[PDB]
Amino acid sequence: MLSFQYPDVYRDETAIQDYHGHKVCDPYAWLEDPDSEQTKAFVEAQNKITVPFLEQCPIRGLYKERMTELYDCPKYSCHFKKGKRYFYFYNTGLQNQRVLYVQDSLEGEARVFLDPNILSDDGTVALRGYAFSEDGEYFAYGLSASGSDWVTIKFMKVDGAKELPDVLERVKFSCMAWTHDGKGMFYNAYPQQDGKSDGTETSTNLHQKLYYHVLGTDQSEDILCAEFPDEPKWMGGAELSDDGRYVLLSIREGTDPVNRLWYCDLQQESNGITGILKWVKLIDNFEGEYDYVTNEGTVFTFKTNRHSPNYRLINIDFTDPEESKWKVLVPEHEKDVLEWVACVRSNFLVLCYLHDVKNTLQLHDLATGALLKIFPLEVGSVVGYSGQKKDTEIFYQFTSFLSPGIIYHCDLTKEELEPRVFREVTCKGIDASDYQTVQIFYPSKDGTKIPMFIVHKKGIKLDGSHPAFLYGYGGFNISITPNYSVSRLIFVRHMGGVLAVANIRGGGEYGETWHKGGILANKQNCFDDFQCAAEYLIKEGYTSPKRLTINGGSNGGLLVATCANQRPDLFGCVIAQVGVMDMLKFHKYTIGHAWTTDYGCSDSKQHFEWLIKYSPLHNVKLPEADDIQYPSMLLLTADHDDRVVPLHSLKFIATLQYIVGRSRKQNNPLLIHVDTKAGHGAGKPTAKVIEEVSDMFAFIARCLNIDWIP
Repeated sequence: MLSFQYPDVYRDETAIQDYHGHKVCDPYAWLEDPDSEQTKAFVEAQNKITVPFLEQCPIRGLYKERMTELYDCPKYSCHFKKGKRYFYFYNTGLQNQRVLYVQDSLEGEARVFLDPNILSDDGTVALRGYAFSEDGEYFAYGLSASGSDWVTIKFMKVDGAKELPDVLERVKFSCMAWTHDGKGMFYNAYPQQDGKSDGTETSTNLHQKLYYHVLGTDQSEDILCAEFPDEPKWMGGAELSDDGRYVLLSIREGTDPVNRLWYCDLQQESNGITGILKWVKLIDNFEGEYDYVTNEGTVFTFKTNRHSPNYRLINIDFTDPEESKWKVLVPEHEKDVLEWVACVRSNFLVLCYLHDVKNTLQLHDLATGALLKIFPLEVGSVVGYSGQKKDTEIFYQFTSFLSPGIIYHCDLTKEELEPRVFREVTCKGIDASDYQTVQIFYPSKDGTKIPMFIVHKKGIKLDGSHPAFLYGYGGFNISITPNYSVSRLIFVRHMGGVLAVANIRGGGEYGETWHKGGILANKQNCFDDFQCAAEYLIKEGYTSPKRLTINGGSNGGLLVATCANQRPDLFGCVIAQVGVMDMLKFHKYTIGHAWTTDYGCSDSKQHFEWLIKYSPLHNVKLPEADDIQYPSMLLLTADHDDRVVPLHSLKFIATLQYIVGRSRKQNNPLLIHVDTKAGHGAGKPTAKVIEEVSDMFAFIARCLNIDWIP
């Protein structure tokens, strides 16, 4: 099987660091410099062995072609209305980037408004964030190059789609909000830094500031409105109130669902926006999340987790703000998580709930919180929604494992609110008739029942003979809900596979207590939950260790790398995308300092003791048992991933190849592919997406020796 040899990779045996009396060697520390010839030569040598391995077998071509055929189907996003026009995103199917269209009415001719495809030859310039002026006549949009988190904000006049001279640089993790006078727009930017700012650098991002740009001026004239010079990690996101009277500032430090909430009454600014605003520090701590829904005068409605881990809606009156005075508008449910809330047609609230990892959508009265209407939905997820305060209608989009998607529309001016199918695209995709989705709850190591979705062909024999693809994430309060994936359905249909998604702790599926159950000292719970999911699939006869693949991206890449270290006997195949591998150093690079609320930080002796036990980079160990080797492993990363710097996967693969790959009993491949002109994932062109997943399933196919099923 293995007719290549791993590259010789220099070990710096002097690279030794003391962590609270514990010595740690880091012989591949030099891979932390993305600009060096050594690092670039390392990447080239790795790609040189991985690429022929993935492309040798005809099944890659078979998968790629089938995927291309199936993607070649027109896809619409949700409509939304802005000012007097309707907008939606559209892709004929294989366009590298989806295109923004505009029409004057719902039944009128649409035309191209913004087409990012014309901004590059290869589709690697992507739309990242946008904001219309309050009247919908002006348009700000972020552009990212090569998948980087770095953004350039450009501007258009909507009528005639006219490009304006205004350009904003050094924008990253920025909210964009226009004042209702139409004068200019708030946004975030970072101060000048040494070296590159194009996504290839590892430089930490600190001292994010809030600025206001007056339309028609140079960025150098922009007003500084808030900064936190004594708190370099703080990030302030601005948002105008629905009536245009208040700027709200949500200050975050880390990724926990908590924020400070300050406000500026813009009518109280002597001479407009001319400097640091008169911030009133309504919530001046990080004990809870306060997510603005709407206001009526000084009565502000927020979604909160303050003493309510499943979330609820409260009203805070700015003229009587003490916590004892807050009114609970919509109380917390015992089990169901309030995911999000929008205000539409003045006095309606749209609440989206998560009930056992499935969405329900409800309409409530703003004045009382009373339930008015349940929007009927099949089992799955709501993944698009539009409808703001002055709108008299909503669109929302439904998706699931076996359903390609339906966009609904509801006219909220009608006495009886019957929603209707607005759009469904009917292509001859995979026939889902012979497949089903089941939800089971399996016991973890500590007895906790964990949800898992299983997608498979009806009436399969549970004899352990099927290839299985087990997906997890497990962190940052993210819920992994049903989602249509062409790539996974090809695995099911043409590779005879079983798909599984485990809703392990760390996620938000059962609210903040689910999240806390999988972070910090309890991070091991995530790994136990996921290994227990694998054991469930095997024990129930869905699959066998040698037929089982696990996959995760980002925090999920960490998940699968750890499970490979901890239970190599349990998996045949492991695909870790853009994973955090160095748990001792992650905080030093770009935005990694923000994840310490989930992971902890190695500067603390306590935290170090948790991290060292699971840090994938520090736990690569040849299995003791003579009959156990590491599973086949593929790491996927990219050279402009400045979310999770590629040095994570670089050092980890060098480590796998030295510690395990050198052993004569290791015959399973341990490989990395580093893509170019790509980043963490968002805005990746369709062409690169197809390349990547074709690589993944080709890797699976040949390591399991699977026949394509026509």
